[PDB]
Amino acid sequence: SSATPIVQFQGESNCLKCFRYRLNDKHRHLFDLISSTWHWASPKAPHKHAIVTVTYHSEEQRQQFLNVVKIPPTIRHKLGFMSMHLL
Amino acid sequence: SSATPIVQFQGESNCLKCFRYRLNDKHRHLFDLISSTWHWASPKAPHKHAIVTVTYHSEEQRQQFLNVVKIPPTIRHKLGFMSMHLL
DNA sequence: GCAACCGAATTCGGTTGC
DNA sequence: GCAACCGAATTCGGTTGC
Repeated sequence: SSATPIVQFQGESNCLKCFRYRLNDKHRHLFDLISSTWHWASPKAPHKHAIVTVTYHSEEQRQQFLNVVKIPPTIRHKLGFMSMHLL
Repeated sequence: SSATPIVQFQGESNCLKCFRYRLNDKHRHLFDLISSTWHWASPKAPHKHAIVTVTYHSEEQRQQFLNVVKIPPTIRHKLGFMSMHLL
């Protein structure tokens, strides 16, 4: 299974931004990588929300993160995988 | 599988942007979704290229896209999957 | 914690000039 | 067909101020 465990977060772009910041400088040790704030940029789309991806050294560690971390009410989340080599 | 075939493109953020525009374009019928231009914000961060993700209604169609499309020399690419319900 | 807010920096769609 | 360029707009790291 060449997955990478990740979590996608969606909500108003600014609050997403500061959430990242906070994650960085309080919970650095709890995950691997973290995206800038993106959205879907085609016509198109599936939804209007900004997005920030976070990645993890393992499901077990992705677990430890969701226990410990306080997710702002204003932003919703989902778990998934992306191919590990896209990192 | 509940994977989504995708392609990730990396290079200088502007040229990436205009590539999107053109794709939109031009080759609208040749893929599903397309990201704004993101990067990793750490580091942690594996490289400092901007990134744009593209998604596809199927591998077969992801194929048809890579045949037809002219990828600027200045930007490199990779194939993968999310997963899927993250769209 | 949280997000509104700060100015400085970056990216936006779109266009035009190679 | 590329990306430098445009002026307008959005995201940036941080830092209050509740």
